[PDB]
Amino acid sequence: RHKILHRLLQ
Amino acid sequence: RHKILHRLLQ
Amino acid sequence: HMLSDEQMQIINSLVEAHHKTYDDSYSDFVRFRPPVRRLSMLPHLADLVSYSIQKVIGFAKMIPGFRDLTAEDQIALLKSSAIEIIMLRSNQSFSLEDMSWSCGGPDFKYCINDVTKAGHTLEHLEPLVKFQVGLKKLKLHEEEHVLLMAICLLSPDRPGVQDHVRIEALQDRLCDVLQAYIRIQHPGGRLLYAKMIQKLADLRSLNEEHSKQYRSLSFQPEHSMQLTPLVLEVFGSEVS
Amino acid sequence: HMLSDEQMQIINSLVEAHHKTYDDSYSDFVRFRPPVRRLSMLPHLADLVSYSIQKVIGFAKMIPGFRDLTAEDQIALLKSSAIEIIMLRSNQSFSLEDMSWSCGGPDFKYCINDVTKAGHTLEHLEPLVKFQVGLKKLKLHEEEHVLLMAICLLSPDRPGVQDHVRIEALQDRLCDVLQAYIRIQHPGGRLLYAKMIQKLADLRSLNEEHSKQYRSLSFQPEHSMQLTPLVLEVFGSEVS
Ligand SMILES: C=C1/C(=C\C=C2/CCC[C@]3(C)[C@@H]([C@H](C)CCCC(C)(C)O)CC[C@@H]23)C[C@@H](O)C[C@@H]1O
Ligand SMILES: C=C1/C(=C\C=C2/CCC[C@]3(C)[C@@H]([C@H](C)CCCC(C)(C)O)CC[C@@H]23)C[C@@H](O)C[C@@H]1O
Repeated sequence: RHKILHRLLQ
Repeated sequence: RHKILHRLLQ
Repeated sequence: HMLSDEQMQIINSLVEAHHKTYDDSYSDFVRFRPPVRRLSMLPHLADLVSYSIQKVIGFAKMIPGFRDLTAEDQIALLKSSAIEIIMLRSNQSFSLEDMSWSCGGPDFKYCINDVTKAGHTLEHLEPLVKFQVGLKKLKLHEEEHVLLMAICLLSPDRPGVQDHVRIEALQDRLCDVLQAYIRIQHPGGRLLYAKMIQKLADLRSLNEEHSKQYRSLSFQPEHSMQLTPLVLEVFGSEVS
Repeated sequence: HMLSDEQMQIINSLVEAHHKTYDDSYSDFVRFRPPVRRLSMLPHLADLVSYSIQKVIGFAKMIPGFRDLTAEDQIALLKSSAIEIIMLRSNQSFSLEDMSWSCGGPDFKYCINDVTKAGHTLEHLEPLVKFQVGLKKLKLHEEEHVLLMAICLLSPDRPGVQDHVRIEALQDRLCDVLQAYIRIQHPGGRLLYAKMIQKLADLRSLNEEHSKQYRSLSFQPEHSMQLTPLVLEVFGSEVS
């Protein structure tokens, strides 16, 4: 689900 | 699935 | 009035297992992400805990009867008690003089404050220190400290446990060893055993409190990313 | 014969974005798990790559038009090109004198051998070094180096991409800027642009070769555990 990626993409 | 745990449990 | 030949064999094993998996020099700590003194200590402490988990696994595997369990049960026991075994084993580095775990120099000397910079409040850190002090004050023999870890690990009342009949049997077998060792080899220990069991109850509470602070960390991706794969898996709620 | 007002604005942004996300001192490297010289370099290099991924994300977000894309497309582009952007950006630390990335002292000086102790064979490491040498020999202007990274990132031909119409438009808009900058601001660069595009093709090949070595690492839990959550997620094959 790319939880970290979503997060880092503000 | 605990891939690392299985592994470390030989 | 004398320890049996079987009771002393399981002691030898447990004490050796702990020597194989616990370094009094703490020389591996240099390989962890350096400590920093928001949430600056999270990376170092995550590495410390991850490392310790591997050690606890190595120790567990050498606990008499553990390897004879199902991979599932072994996992259910390790996942549920990992943090408690870590809290127990750290007492060996804890120091009453300064109320902190002293693993070498200012770098690897962990005070209550350091852990607050790793996502934990004093609301949880207080009882843990109090626990360490009470545990240290018990001045456990190495045999007892080790036996306690193995009895903690083989606790029947854990989420996910399937064969809670064999587990309890292994644990009972261990408790007998402990109660006999204290009675025979530890003067003035007539009350000790009971106090050690109460500590196990304390650990349940500390465990509960840690898992709540950890849940918040694991839910914040910016913080969870600082953890290790092992930590995430072992402290995670995936079901096997 | 002159760069437009819009073309120079996007350059200013890209060059600033790179300054905000690339440290020439490499001072953050001390916070990574120390290098060790089997697979001893995996922890340091995993931290290096993880750190770099965060930097690449920060840079990407400042690429003109990137933030206007769907979270999905942004992810599909980052997941697919992350390694290529890392390979590009590292050229800035690569040195021809010693054929290695020099980030400070013996510790952070990475030679081809170091990477072999992180799960990669010379079967893949050879082309990468050759790539760095060819790239360095191009003596790119900062404007060109930066433009190249942004054009790489906004490549249309990536698995998972949905709106490959807008992406290609943004990339074309960028290529024009690059071809115009070289023509106008870079003497003897009449052939340069074409050579830079060929490098992008090289990156596809390097990417393909890395993802294969990485697949083996990620499949061996004893090695995968040494990676970071970000690396596992970004280089993982989960589908959004
Ligand atoms: C571990 C060991 C040691 C210390 C344990 C500590 C000291 C620092 C703070 C710790 C790590 C506590 C933290 C609340 C745990 C944080 C968990 C996390 C941040 C990941 O949610 C639990 C045990 C504590 C050192 C040595 O005794 C080895 C032993 O093995
Ligand atoms: C990154 C940067 C740097 C070096 C990149 C290197 C040098 C060491 C070996 C690396 C890291 C290559 C490895 C094959 C990547 C390993 C990937 C993994 C082991 C996780 O599967 C790719 C890029 C190479 C340093 C600096 O330029 C910042 C830049 O940002």
